[PDB]
Amino acid sequence: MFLTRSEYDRGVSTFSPEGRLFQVEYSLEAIKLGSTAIGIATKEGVVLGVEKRATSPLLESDSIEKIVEIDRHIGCAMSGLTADARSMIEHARTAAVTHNLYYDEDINVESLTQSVCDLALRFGEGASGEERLMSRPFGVALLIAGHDADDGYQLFHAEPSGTFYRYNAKAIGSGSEGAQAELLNEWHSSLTLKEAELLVLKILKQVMEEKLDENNAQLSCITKQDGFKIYDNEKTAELIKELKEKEAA
Amino acid sequence: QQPIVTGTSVISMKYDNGVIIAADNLGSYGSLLRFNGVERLIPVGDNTVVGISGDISDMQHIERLLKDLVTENAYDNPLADAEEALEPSYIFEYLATVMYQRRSKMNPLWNAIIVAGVQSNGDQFLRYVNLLGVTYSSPTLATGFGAHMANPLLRKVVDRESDIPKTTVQVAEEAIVNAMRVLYYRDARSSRNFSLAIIDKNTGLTFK
Amino acid sequence: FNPYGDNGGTILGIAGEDFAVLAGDTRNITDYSINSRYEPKVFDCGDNIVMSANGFAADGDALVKRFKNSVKWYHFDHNDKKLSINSAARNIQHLLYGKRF
Amino acid sequence: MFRNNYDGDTVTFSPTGRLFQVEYALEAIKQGSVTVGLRSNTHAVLVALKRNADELSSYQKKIIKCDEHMGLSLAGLAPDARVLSNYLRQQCNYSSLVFNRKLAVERAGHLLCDKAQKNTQSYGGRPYGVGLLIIGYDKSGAHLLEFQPSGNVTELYGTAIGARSQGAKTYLERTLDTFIKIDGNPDELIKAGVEAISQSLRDESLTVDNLSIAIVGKDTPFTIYDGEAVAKYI
Amino acid sequence: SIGTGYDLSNSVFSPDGRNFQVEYAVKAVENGTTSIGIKCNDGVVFAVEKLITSKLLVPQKNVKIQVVDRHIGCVYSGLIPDGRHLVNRGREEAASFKKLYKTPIPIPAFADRLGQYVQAHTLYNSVRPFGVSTIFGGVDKNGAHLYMLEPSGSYWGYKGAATGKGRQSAKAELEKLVDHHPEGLSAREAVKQAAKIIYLAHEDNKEKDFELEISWCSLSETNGLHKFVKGDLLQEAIDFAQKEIN
Amino acid sequence: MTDRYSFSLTTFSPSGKLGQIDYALTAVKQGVTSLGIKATNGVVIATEKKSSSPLAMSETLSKVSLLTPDIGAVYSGMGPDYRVLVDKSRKVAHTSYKRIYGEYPPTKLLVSEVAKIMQEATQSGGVRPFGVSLLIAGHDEFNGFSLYQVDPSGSYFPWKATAIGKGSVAAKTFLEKRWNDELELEDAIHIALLTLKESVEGEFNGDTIELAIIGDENPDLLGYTGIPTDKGPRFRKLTSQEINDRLEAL
Amino acid sequence: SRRYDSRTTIFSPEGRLYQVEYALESISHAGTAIGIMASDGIVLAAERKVTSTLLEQDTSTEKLYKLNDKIAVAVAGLTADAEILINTARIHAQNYLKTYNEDIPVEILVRRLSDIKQGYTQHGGLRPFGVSFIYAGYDDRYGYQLYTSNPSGNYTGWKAISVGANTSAAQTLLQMDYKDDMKVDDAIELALKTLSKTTDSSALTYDRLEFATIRKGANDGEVYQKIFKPQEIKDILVKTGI
Amino acid sequence: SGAAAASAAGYDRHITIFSPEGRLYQVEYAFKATNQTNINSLAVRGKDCTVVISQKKVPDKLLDPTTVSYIFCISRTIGMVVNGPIPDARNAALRAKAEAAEFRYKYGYDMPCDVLAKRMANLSQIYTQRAYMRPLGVILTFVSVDEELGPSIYKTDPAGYYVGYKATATGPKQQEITTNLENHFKKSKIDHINEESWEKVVEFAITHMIDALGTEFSKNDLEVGVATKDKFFTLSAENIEERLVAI
Amino acid sequence: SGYDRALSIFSPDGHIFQVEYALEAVKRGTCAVGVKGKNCVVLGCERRSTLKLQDTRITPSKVSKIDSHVVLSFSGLNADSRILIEKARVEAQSHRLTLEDPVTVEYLTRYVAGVQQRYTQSGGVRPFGVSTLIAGFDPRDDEPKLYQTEPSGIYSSWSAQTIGRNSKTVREFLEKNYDRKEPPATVEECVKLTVRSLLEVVQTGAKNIEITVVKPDSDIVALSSEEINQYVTQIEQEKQE
Repeated sequence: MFLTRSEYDRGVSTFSPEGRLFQVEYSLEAIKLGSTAIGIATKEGVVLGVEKRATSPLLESDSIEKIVEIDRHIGCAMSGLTADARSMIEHARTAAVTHNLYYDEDINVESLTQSVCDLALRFGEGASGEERLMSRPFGVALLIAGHDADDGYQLFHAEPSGTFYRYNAKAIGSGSEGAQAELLNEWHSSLTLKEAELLVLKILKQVMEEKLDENNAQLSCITKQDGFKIYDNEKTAELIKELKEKEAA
Repeated sequence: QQPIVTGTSVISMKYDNGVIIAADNLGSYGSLLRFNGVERLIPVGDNTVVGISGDISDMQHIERLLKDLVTENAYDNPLADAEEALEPSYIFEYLATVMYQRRSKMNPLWNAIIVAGVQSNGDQFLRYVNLLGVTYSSPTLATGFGAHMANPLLRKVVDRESDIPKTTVQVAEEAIVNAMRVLYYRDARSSRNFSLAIIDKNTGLTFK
Repeated sequence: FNPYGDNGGTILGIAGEDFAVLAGDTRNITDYSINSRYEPKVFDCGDNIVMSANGFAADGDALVKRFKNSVKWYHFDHNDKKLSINSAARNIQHLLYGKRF
Repeated sequence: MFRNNYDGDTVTFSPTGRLFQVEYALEAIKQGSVTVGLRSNTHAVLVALKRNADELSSYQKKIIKCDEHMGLSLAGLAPDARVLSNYLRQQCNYSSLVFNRKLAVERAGHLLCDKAQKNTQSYGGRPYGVGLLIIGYDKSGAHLLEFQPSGNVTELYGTAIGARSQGAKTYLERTLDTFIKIDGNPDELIKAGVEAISQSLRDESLTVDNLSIAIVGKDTPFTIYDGEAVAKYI
Repeated sequence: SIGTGYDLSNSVFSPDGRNFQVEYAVKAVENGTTSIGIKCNDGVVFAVEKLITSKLLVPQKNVKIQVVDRHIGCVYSGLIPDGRHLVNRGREEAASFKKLYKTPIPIPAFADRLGQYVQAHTLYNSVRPFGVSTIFGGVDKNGAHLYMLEPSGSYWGYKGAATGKGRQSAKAELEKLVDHHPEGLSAREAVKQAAKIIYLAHEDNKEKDFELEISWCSLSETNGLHKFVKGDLLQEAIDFAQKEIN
Repeated sequence: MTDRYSFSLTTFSPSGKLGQIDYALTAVKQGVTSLGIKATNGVVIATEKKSSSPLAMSETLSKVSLLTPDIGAVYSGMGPDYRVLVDKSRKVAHTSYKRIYGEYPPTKLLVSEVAKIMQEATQSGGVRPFGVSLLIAGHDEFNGFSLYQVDPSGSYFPWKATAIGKGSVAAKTFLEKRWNDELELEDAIHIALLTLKESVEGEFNGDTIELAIIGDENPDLLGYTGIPTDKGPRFRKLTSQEINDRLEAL
Repeated sequence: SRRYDSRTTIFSPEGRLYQVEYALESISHAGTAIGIMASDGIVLAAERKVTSTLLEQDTSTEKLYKLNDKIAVAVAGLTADAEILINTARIHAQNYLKTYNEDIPVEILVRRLSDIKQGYTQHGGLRPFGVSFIYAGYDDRYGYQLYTSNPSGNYTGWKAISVGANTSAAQTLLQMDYKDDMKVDDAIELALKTLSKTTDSSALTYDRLEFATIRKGANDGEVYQKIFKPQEIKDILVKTGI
Repeated sequence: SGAAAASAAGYDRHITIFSPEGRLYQVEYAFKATNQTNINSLAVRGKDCTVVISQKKVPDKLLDPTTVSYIFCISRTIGMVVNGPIPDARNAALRAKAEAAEFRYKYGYDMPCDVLAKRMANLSQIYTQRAYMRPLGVILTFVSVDEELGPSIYKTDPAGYYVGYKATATGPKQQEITTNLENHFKKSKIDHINEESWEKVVEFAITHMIDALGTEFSKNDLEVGVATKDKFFTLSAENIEERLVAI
Repeated sequence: SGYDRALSIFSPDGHIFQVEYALEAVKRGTCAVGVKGKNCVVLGCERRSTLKLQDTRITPSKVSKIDSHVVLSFSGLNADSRILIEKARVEAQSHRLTLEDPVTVEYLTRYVAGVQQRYTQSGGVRPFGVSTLIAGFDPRDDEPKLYQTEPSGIYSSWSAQTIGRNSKTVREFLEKNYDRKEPPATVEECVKLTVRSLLEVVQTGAKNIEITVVKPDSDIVALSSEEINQYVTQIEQEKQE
């Protein structure tokens, strides 16, 4: 039988005889579009990093916010369908704040990641017998870089399908497959913070169409002491020229 | 609410091999004494009883569902004659949390519920709850004037936790039956009648 | 009609410097009537916490039973996290403030 | 080798009575991992196996607790196991509030044979493409089960789910005389499951990270063993 | 497959006044085990082939009878859960016949609160019918009763019933008895006389071993309630049966 | 060949036309003949009874039916979509108008309260319309006598002398060959049965026909003699014998 | 192509909703309706398709209508869906007066009543109205007015329009002889000429038509919804020498 | 050509779709269900006593024939007999039996068969407007002995048509029967039938559904009803043994 | 194909289509433009006047004002335009009620957007064939601001934009003539940058233009047709060449 994918494709709630339903597997293909992202974790500091897809020379590129704050000790990224993000994160923070009421403490990081993943699952029944709120499972594949006392510095990969993972060095989006092999072979368990910011500003170079500058990229780094901050342009340009001064020698 | 057909007191006590509880058989309308054929004791299984006071309109409402509770236990558990049956703690919490969720709704049941029986291991059980849902336990209990008159008495037989296995059945039945005498001697609404229930962790149960 | 009355009790509990305790009576009374002689009032609520409800009895137990049940949902969700006291400072602010009227 | 209709909703029948989207659900297990369970007169256990994405990536939850006299081990579509656990976490908690009793395990599967049938009748919804086991020691002895999306449950002395399994069940068809008499000695029962699962592999070698165990007993609560606390059995 | 258009849905009518989705459910009962119920001079006895797929299954505790409130029983042959969905409506309404009328529900008035429910599924469109055909009877004030339920919504009063794949067989051995014994069997030979049948009805499936189950309700031996069996009663009935056919 | 803009209603076709209404108006033209024409001092409403079998009492069901004393009706087409209509038409006099104005309504405001009972069922799928038609006919005291048609679309063309059903144009061809401006009722009544002798087959007697009138008050039908102003009904169904003489006068 | 015609929320790749445009040919079946804006009083007009002899075409105005003593309408489209949104308009104007105690302006309800016809070209399995209008009003802010509302929800203010059938010429004939002063009685003698010269028949009777007039023309200023009866169009009709 | 463009171009699976012939077909396909039993009832009037008869087949021996019946005592003074499958007869029977009641709770007397055929038929229309429910594949008869009208028969079909016959039959075999009493009435010109006793009128109606039916009948293959003032009920088996002795 | 009907369902690529098909409907509609300097923000829109009977005092003006300190333009189809404004200005006015500080513009555009990202969630509802441009300052601040909405439910900040018909000509015209790090610094210059941005595509008409500007102190103004003819014609001198 050859008409297994041709007909069982479009309705969400149709098992195909191979066991699988497709309209979720296509949602996974969405975030393969968009602009890439990286997350590296450390005993000393978590770090992210993105491109920006310079589209026109007159836009004000502080606006498209592939990276956000979500709480004082958590921060996100996303390499997917845009508008379906701002329906996500205005829930995800809302738990962390709500949690600061019902329990008066900086929430853990995974529980937040479990509240999201119990939201995209609303093309169906959620955990507590809920019914439905949508029919368009959406591509906003996240990276939740955070800190909490039990287990230190973490990141995750939260996908629409619900299931997630505690990756240590991830890279999602269009430049993944060329990267996630490159980060496969250059992740010790004993790196620094700044032995990573330069790294993630080397893979990003080779993988992206244009050349690398401050304008077409940025990054962030939380810390248990300072918090989520999105670095500055002239600060980033410090690291870029620093790299070249390391390459030639 | 405010009741009309209100019952009267009951009595309990624990002992070495089991417990004893009993009531009288009476239905009031005020000072009048209309009905005297009723009971106050609704057995459940072969280990457990429940005494009732208060509004007899509601005592009919308790017995209607306890018989159904055990019934809906038997559904799909062939094992549930021997060990997966209704011991009392499987019950009393149903007659407790019903009530707190029936008080806060503000249409309560003006009964005063006593429960007696034995677990499967063999140990004593006894507990109590009024309409407001409060709960407690001790080796001997009563209701209404029975607790203002006869509870002090029976505690002379059973002071506290120590002297429980310093006791037997023949001495036990021969105390409350003398407390029965008091209420028929002085209590306003009592009646000469009686209705007894004993339990034994070995011989089981019997009745009036 | 009156939905709640009185049952008695009188409690107290102290912190040291590297310890603490909690004390509570062990009698229940209706209206100068010994309703019972020994019925406890104070419970290890898991994660080495002790609490007590002195006053009306039923409410003083149903409140607890929601706290013994909140504490475990805190473990099932958040992966066996030990629940500090600061949490229960304002968690219990909510269980009660859900009944202000 | 041609199109068929009647295979587009759980509402409709075949021209013979085969509901299809259930016959396609429980094929889904065959591309989820393995996990097995065992019984005795005094102890239950189950063994699992993990799968990852890349060696950086963390491994995937395969046992989850529900209450201290129960558990489960899934094999299939996880989002439709996150649910069912959070359905019987409630029921097992419902009872303790209202009856102060321990729940009978065989009136938990009966509560899952229902919920997996409501979705099966009516338009909307899916058949929960999962297959999961149950364990526990209530008063009626040890227990084990084996759930399917159709609704049908069974109890038995220990089984396996998932792809590359039948090498196990052929083992457990042998030793049924043995691993049920095994009483008061957990640490050799558990060494059967780990032995069983190794029959049904394709050059994996059974690392510590790949594996996860649960156990109960006479007085032993539902406690799981993953990671460096598991290398005993290798 | 007379109509390729009039089968994709329910709530339709063919040109021949038919709806075929019911006529396909019935072919899901046929792919199910055998189950029977005999009527007797005092009560009834039920039975079933309980197949076993492996050696690993625990005996006598993957039961298949479902006991309604103490005086009527129900046995299935087909898709089990749609069944167990159905008693779990019959086990609740009968209460709602009790708390208004205080009598245990009779048997007929228990049927029309099923046989009228099932018929509801076979007239809407957003649902599926039931793939069962459950037998049920018991005892009441006015004697015994026994019925068949069938996914078309029909039910009729039977002295003997049999479904599953052993239909054409057990519809013979239940014709013989009702010629020998018009006077009403007693409730201590029908039982062993049931075991004779399921061991005869197995022979469509001589491949695989199995297990036998019985449940029985009559006034004399039980005082008017529903109950399983145990002990010498069924063991002899086993010993009775496989004897006679060897 | 089909059209793929006709299996449903909310779909426009390139000629800016809708699907099922055009066929409902054919469901009536296949139906029996019924009519009603007009006069100076009254209105007549007629049709026949094509009794299916001989054993069906053709009296236990009335094509014609009263809505108010001054207003009566008749259909042509489907039946069950008539007695389900009127039972929710006459009410609306007693619900929307009467109780907040004291008195029964005019003849056209009744129609507006029918035709939206007719148009509620042509705006959402999951509803076949009413495959019928109507000829409402009545009277009131500022605009006078009247006649009105009501199609399933919700439109209500008025008229003077008209018929509907299969035998329509043969009749409408005949009316103006016989219709006038100053005609009187008992002159306008034998017309409206010799109109019906052509569109018929077989028997033509009181037990295969029934019709109505409108006129001056019929207080003998009223019942409560003693009031000066409550002049009673204005609508009366002519019995068999009251018809069955006129034919022999013809 | 894969045919995008079946719901009014489908958006063909070129960006165009087909099932709205269809309505805008469901209007050509209608009966013409004209209104010219004078300097001292608007005129409206109309024409009917079905004019058989034995039906009372004397009192029954089917197209021309009122909304209050200031505003009038002339419809062109389906008739089942005119009562629905001309009672609503009446019910809107009063429920403005009732709670601001001054009269309704035109630009409000035309703005409103057209958004209603947009609330159906967007959501649900609903249909868009097959309707158009020719409003005719007065108000302090601008005085005399003319307006128009498609079956989409889009409206525009004008000086002289025909809707319905054969507007192509009836605009063309109109726009090349409409002076800009056009005293009211000189407007009527234009509107008939358009209908006289655009129609299909040759009779252009008194029964087929109705044309009304708004008039401020009285002393002690106020408005007058003058509708004309059959007896005086005849005076209009003989006077021209048809 | 008749249903060729029907069976191909839809029009046979939605209820609420007309054909360009005007015909909707689903309800016109319901009637094929009425004959799915090969069963054939009857009804006739009296001076004050009404009767209805039905076969009661001889299937496999295992049935309990006390319960197989298509005669349902609805209320007092009322009764009904169906033509169609059993399950689609109950839901009509029960929607009625809880409808005569509330009337008597809300209007102070018992409904006639007039209204009871106008009410239940005012519903089967509705279910051919909406998609609530497939129209019940039946055609059902009512009976009564009213105070103001005397005996009365009525009839109802899945569209909503209802007329009160004088006498009628139904099933696969109407033409044979119906002629064997249509010709009978033109003899005497009596809408009713003579033989005052509800007894003697049965034996009239039996024998006409023997000669024109096609075979001979025992006591078991039949089940019969009757309506008399204050009552409605069913019957015994001797009424035929006291026929053939006379002949 | 099959995947190009609805909103609920995806391609086997990831693309969701209907949203992409709305933006084709934008481009069947008249232009618009928005420029900002430092003391000024502006807006333009090429109208039509192609009919003579139509009265011109109520000319179809793309512009709408949400509050005193905010303006708007649009594109696409106008049956929907009246809606978003009629919910937008409601929301600005139900903000200062609830807060007594008017809208940060970034609060507004997240409600014009928000009403588009609800009408792209569920079948049974249609998107908006529309695409806006916002222009207005905050209260008590000078920073000139400008966003655009889009039926996908997204929005971005822009120093200069042109949408509607033939925008793919006007953008690159503005990629030269602008420079982010030296904006125009006078309310004349943005207009001249803005007018000659229309003159590529507008058949050298001058009756076919509308300009409306905005400044602090709750300032807005529409300009005069005779104030354009001298902002028009003086350019033509400057291409005497």
